[PDB]
Amino acid sequence: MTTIVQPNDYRDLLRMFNTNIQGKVVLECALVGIKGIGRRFANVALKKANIDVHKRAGELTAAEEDALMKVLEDPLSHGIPAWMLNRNNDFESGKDMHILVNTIASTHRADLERLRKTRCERGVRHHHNLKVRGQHTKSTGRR
Amino acid sequence: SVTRVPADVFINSFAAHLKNRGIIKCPAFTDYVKTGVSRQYAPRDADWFYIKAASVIRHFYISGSHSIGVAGLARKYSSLQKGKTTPHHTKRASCKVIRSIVSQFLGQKLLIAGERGRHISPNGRKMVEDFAEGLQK
Amino acid sequence: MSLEVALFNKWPLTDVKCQDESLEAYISIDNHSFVPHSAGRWSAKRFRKAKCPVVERLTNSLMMHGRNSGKKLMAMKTVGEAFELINLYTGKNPVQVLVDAVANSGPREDSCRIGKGGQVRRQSVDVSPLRRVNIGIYNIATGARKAAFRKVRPFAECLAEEIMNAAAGADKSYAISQRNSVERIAVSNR
Amino acid sequence: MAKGNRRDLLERNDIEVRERDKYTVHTLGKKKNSVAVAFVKAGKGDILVNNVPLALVRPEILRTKVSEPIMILGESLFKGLDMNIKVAGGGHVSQIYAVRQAISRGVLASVKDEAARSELRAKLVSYDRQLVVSDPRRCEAKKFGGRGARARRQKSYR
Amino acid sequence: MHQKYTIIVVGKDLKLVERYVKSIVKEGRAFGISGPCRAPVRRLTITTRKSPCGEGTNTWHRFELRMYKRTFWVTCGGNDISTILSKTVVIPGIQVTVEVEEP
Amino acid sequence: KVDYPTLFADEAAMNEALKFIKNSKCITHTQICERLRVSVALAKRVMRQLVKSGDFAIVSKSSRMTIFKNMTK
Amino acid sequence: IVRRDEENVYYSKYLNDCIMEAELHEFFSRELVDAGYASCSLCRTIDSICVIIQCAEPEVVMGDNHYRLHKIEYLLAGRFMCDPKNFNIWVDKIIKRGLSAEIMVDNLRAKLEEAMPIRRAAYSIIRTAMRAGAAGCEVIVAGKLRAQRARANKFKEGCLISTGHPKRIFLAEATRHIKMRQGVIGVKVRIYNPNIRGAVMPDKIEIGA
Amino acid sequence: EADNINLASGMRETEFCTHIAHKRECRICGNYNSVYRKYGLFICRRCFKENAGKIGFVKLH
RNA sequence: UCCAUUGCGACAACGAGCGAGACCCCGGCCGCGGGCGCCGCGGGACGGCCCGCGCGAGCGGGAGGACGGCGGGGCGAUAGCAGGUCUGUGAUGCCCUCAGACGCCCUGGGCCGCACGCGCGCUACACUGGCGGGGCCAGCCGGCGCCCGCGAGGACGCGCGGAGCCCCCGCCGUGGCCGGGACCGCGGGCUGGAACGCCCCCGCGCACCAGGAAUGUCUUGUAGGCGCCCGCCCCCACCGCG
Repeated sequence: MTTIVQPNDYRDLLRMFNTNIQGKVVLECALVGIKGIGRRFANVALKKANIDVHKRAGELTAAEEDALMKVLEDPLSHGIPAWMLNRNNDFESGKDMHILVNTIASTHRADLERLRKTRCERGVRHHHNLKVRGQHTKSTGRR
Repeated sequence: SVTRVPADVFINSFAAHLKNRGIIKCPAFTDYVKTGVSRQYAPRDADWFYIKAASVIRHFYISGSHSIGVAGLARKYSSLQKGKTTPHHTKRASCKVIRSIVSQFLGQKLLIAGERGRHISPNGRKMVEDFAEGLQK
Repeated sequence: MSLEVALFNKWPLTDVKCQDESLEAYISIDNHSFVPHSAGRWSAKRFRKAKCPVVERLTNSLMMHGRNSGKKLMAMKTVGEAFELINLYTGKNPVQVLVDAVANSGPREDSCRIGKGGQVRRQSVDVSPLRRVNIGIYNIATGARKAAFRKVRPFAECLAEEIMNAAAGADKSYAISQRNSVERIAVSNR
Repeated sequence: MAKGNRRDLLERNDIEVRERDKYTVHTLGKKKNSVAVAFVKAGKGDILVNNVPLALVRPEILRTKVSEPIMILGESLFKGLDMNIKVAGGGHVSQIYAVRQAISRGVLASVKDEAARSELRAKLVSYDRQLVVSDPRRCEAKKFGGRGARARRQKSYR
Repeated sequence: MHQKYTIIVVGKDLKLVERYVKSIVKEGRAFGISGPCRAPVRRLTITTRKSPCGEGTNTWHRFELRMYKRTFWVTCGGNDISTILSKTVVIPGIQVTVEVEEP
Repeated sequence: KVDYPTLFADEAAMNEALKFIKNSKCITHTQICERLRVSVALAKRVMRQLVKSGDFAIVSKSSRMTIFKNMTK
Repeated sequence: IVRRDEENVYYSKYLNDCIMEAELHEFFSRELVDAGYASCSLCRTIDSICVIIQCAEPEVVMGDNHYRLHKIEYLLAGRFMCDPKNFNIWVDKIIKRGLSAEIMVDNLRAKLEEAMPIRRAAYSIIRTAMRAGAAGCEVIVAGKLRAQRARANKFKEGCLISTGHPKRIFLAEATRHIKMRQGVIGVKVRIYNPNIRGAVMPDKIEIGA
Repeated sequence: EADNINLASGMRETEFCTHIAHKRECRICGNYNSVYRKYGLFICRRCFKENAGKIGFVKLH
């Protein structure tokens, strides 16, 4: 705070993970524009990285920008727990990771394939587009 | 006494005093927790622990001879759960943090037990009141 | 007097006299206390609301929409803010401004259905003072409400602006516009 | 939590017994489910509500509402005496009004000269009448046709 | 001797409970004292549909059962094992008014 | 639709906003937002600076709204 | 200062016994039809139970040498699980049978089951009541009284109350069901005694000279 | 649910009634639907209005 | 004239009765008594006073008073409907089923399935606001300590006990945005013989900018807004009684 004037290095629009970010928003709500990052996971990531959180994202010097990347590929080392992650107990390697953009779409596609060849109830339903949980159809939910 | 001064200034002044004087310290799990299932995001200040500590000690002083359990305190820090397309309902706060606070206080003899719960000890009354009078001016 | 009930402990209520005679007796100004709050059960008789202090009458009209029903402390605060703003701009006592507005706002003629004949057959008529003050208050509040919705500016500034413009007789306001509308659709039917 | 009619309140056993006997006057206020008990004695002008002064009651905006009778009658009498109120029952505002009613009624009882008591009554009631006479209206019951005392369930003809 | 005895009486109608009270107070003035405690009224509430089938306007019954309770524990040491009997048989034998004695 | 910045791009602060405000008798966060087309937060910060300097003073304060008076005339 | 989990025993030890009374009402009504059964009452004396009966002719229920009564006592005890000989009974006799609705309606049921026409039975009942000193009696007989298309024809004599709280004091009502070849014949009775007991009917003023 | 101690004391017998389950029922008419368990009653709502006056429940207010 | 076939005053009618009122429960003011716990018995208000009218019954205004002119509920006339209920019952007439049973008991499935039309409700469309921290008061009535766990929950051990809105300080700054929270993908627990049921955590982040022809409810502690208890219940309330 007490940042009135644009710093000499202010960067009007940030690009990261193929997504673009604006420099008028506060930092922890701009990262929410990434797919895989929310409010809770962001406050935790930055804090570990010794970054201010009530700062406009345009004053984010690249030195603080890189250390942030280093913490989103190896987060478990950096002290973050495992109940705070997107993917706990993967179906194959049994480990735990956090999956960002691009990874999510590929990952979501392969499960359905797993569901399809295995011949479950959910897989057959997904392919005619019905409710998967037990939430009732018939009433409401009509054009 | 303490009730002859508004609660707002006492709490924060005493929290600063406590943090300076090494009486209590924020453990490690504070870096990523809410204060209740009713909440939704984490606190914005970095010194919320000592605020809670001061509010608690003030609560214990007010009661006096009476005894307060941890959950009973947690019903004074409740809120409302929203975002469920269903009528809102009141929920109780957390208890781990409250427990840590009272344990830390009790290790210093500011707080004493009993048949049930705990209650303030004469030393606690001494320090609370002296600080209050000091800030009275 | 011995205890001058300075409103909000700032501006007095000793030199505030309405100019218009018609509606003077339907505006209470000597009794206001220091707070626009009084749990009195007005509106029990047919003309007892004629004594309610005008500021309280105004606040009770700012918590109308169902989202905001039962919230009077907020309204008291809002009114205080507006009064500070007025004294700042104009330089004079806001209460006078408010009575002047409630006077200049309020129709003096209206149209009703009595001529039958299977059509509107409306007849122009006259309007009683109590209705005039009620309508003036209602229009003030409503105009402020419509401006502050989905706008960045707050409710209090809209309130003050409406009050000042209506007191100046300017037709930029919502209240004056509604007054003129009713007067014309009436005189057309006289 | 508190109930208003409890014996532990009306007698005000909160005060210690040797001090409980210095209080000569007794008084009552009320509004809705709220009830206030005042124990007035002789002193030098001090007032307390639930062990809290009058300047630091909590709604903030109504502090004038509770200080009203002082600035009406004048501070001489109150400066003469000292009071200790306690209230218990529904609502912040209800509590405010009950408290002011108790203030006024108690200071009325302190004077023994009936003539002055009547004069003060006239002086005070004129400004407001609920400062002496309790407000009677109270919450009313609901019925089974709907979810309110007078409102009904919406009816669909076709 | 002294057995800290207590008297509890329960009833659903308020007219005998007050009559039993008076008899007991009359008959226990000597064997010590016997002043009463009037308890909060336990009221049982049952709401029922007035219809066996569920037709027409939804109309409800509102029953209740008020139970009144008084408690003379004033005997205390002032009554012996046999002395409690004396009065308890000298008081009227109203058909319905439950009574239990405990030290 | 409309967008406004949250951070002043250098000389902009003083070449107008400071000048403009100093020639106003009364002011609030929202007015200045709508006047020179900047977000409200920057208004908060600037007015803090100014009350520190001394040109403006508080007449009414509250979390929802505070209003100032120009003490420079 | 007090615990609410303990007095629930006193409160629940009254409710159970009130229910126990109703089962007895039903059982007696299904049993002592011929003894002019009317009502019952109970007294939960700790040592033993006492029950007080109201019957037109107790000697029938008394039984030669008190045999039927004793046969009954041992029976109830097993059901309510009390030690017999602590389950004693007493019987009381009704003297104003015409003021009792139950006796009247039961007598009417008897007379109907003997094929007598309704027109005689009802008015005999009503004469019996008036002789007893009553201000009104109303009788009703609904059902398939004729070939088909059931209808209700009601007989009355005097004046009757129908609304107000006073109807719970001076108005005595009862009903029965009569099973016959055609079907079921509903019957009900109601009697009005304004000068009952010692209570005074309201809106009734007496003046002096 | 043993409403009373009387009503019990703890080939086909292997599977006559092995599906043990609550069987709470009215103590008058034996139906398993709409049974007021409140206050330890166990009376159906229909089987209730009739006997309510005998029990002592009355309709006032 | 009256809310009232409520009354006055007349009349080939005279004299009675039911219904209406009276009555019962609740609340508001005062007194006596008793008192583990505020609960038992009574008084008080009656178109009574003054002024206007009116033959009269009764109408309008002002007082003094806790309350002023049917304060909220219960009961509910004669006559009747081819209204609903044989699936509430050891209430039932006449029919149908009755040893490969429509009896009774076991195992699974279903009553919930979804291109579609509509009835009562719930959540929102934002600044008279959302998020974070703190302070504080209810009533039908009411159970708590200690230790683990982010939490939901759990192990032990004893009898003891109450909230949302609101108020104060800050952040956001008109952007389908930090408004809104449907749908979906990993994971941790509870009930139970048994999850398809219900709770919690990280991520994804649907419609929606105040709603056409049409239509419902409401006069003082009322509408509306805010939450809290019981019922049915192994678990579960957007329902219902309060």
